[PDB]
Order: sequence, then structure tokens, then C-alpha cells
Amino acid sequence: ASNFAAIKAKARRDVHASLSVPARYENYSQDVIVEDLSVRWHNKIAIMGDLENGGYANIVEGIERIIFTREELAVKGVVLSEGDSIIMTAEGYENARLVLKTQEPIVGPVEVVWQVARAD
Amino acid sequence: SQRLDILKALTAHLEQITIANGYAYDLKGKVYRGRDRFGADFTSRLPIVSILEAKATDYGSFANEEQTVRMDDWVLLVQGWVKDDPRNPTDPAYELLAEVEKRLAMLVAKDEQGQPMYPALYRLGGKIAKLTLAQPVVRPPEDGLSDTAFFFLPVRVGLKVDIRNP
Amino acid sequence: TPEECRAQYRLMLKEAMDAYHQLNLGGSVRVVVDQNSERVEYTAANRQSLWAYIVRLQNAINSDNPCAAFMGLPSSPAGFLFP
Repeated sequence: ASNFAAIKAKARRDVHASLSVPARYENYSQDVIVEDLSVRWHNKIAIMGDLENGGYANIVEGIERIIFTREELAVKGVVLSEGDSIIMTAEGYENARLVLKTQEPIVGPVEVVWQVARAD
Repeated sequence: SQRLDILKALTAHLEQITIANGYAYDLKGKVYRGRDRFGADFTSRLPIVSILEAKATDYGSFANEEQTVRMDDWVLLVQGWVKDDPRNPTDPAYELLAEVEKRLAMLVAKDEQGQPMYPALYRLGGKIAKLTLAQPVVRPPEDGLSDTAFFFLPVRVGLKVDIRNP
Repeated sequence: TPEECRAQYRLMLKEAMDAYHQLNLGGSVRVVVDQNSERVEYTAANRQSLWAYIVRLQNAINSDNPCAAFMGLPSSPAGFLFP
């Protein structure tokens, strides 16, 4: 009906072009490597790990997810899979290594969001 | 580890639910484990069975003082997903559940004369003593809405544990 | 290369005339928000400058050497011939 599907796409594309950071894809087997990927890293602090509320020790880990552009993944030949690692090569991100765990359902035209886990 | 070998054996046992083996569903490479969350990378490939462990830290029945050998009652939360029929929202899960139960039974299923039907499978090769399948639950998600059908099947594995060689 | 640049400008002209249409009708986007809760605000389009850009493009397309006629860089003042 409307052109909103394209407006939304261009919006997401500009959001990425402005807020993305470079990354490196290293697959689980480390057989293939793809550098200079652009991803957006969303990290929120979490304290987790206690079974039920048994009184076990928690660890501090993030609730975090990485936004990709699908066009770029297809262009660069990247087939994201569980266990694959994203390294943040930007200066000052300490080469944080993020292990892809599971993918969020693709809603919308430009981006795909993976829930990941900090590994270092 | 003992527990891990048992889990791998159950997995590879269910990963033989395949159309080439006389089952209506193909689970090869899709009996997952240790995942608390399954996203589009998985749901885009149903049917999928996942075997997690129950969050309860039970105490076993010890065979000795010095409390070294015990019979565990290790509960495993077998569950599975398969794309439903929107007009029969949960019929598919009963069929997959049936295949999974039928496969698991192979481990304990004796013939009518008391002899094992599948002696090499029987008890996973002496790894387990018991396999108590609970009454399975097929339900829609209690809150939220899905075209993915859920079945929930607790499995109590009985196994002898000697913590000297766990 | 001339015709590759001409096609470049033809596509840009398509986009610009569509933008001018949407702009005069009041359908030119200045803000977008998705249910993702992510937002994008744009510098407002101006009808004068957009028409002028359209004219640059059409003129370059009409010219033999579009990539030069677009910028008009080597300008010179108009003289007059008298009867």
C-alpha cells in the first residue's frame, strides 16, 4: 500500500552506516575468516547463574545481541551459525569475542539480529 | 564422564529417528542438548528434540556407608518442536512424541517372554538401569502464540553412580 | 566515461523527481521510527534546491559530456552581442 517498507529499509541502513563498528567473523572450526564486517553490538549488564534461588554464586555476564546487515553477509559470503564467533576489532573494544548462540526471527528488510555470548 | 556418555548415547539413539529407519520424522543432527533457547536458526529446521536436565539437585539412594555408590533418579527434560496444523494446532506433536517414546522404549522394552527386544540398545549397554517415561504434555504455550507445536516429556534415567569413577 | 555518467545521472534524476513529487504532496520523510524503537531524522528537503538539482541533472544528461556539465566548474560570464 505505502512505501513504508522502503522507508524502513533506508532508515535501518542509515542507522547501521552511522552506528556500526568493524568486526571479524571467525567460524567455529576457524577454517574461514572474514574481516571488516560492520556490526552493532548491544550489551546490557546481567548477573546470572544461580540455580533456582538455591543460594549459588552468580556471575556477571551480559545480555547482548549483535545486529548485522543481511546484504553484507551475502556479499562477503558469511553463513552465520551457532558457535561462530564475532571479534570486535575496533580500537578499545579489547577484541571482544562474541559467540553466536541463536538468531532472532527476521522482522524487516535490512537487518538480522543474533543473540550472542561474551567469551573472550 | 558417566552422565555425559549417557546423554550422548540418548542423543545418538534419537538421532536415528529417521525416515530411512522407519520413522515418519527425521531427527538426524537435530537432537540438540544444553540449549536453553532455540531461535530461528533452529525453528527454521523443525522437528527438533532437545534434552535438558532438570534443575533439581536430588540425593540418591546409597548402597553403602561412606556414601560413595548410589542409584540416581536423573530426570531429563525431553521436549520437541514441530510446525503445527493451524486448524489442528497440536496434532503433529503427538506423532513426534510417539516416535520418540517408541524409540526410547527400545532401551527397556522386553518382549512378551521377558527377553530384551533390542539387546544392544537395552539400557544403552548397561549404562542405565531404568528409564521411567512420564505422562507427556502436549500444549500450546501458556502465554504467547505459535504455529510451533510443543511436547514435553520428562525422562527419569536410573543409573549407578560411583563417585570414585563418576 | 560519458554514457556511464549519463546513466548514473538518469537514475539519480529518477530518484530526485520522485522525491520532488513526494515533497510537494507532503510525503517526504523527515522522521522514521520502527517498532524496533530505532529512530532516524533527516534534514528537511527544500523544493528550490531540489528543483535546481533536477535541472543540473537533466542538463548534464542533455549535454555531450555529463560529468563536466553537472558541476559547471569552468564557468565564464555571459557576454552580449549587440545589433
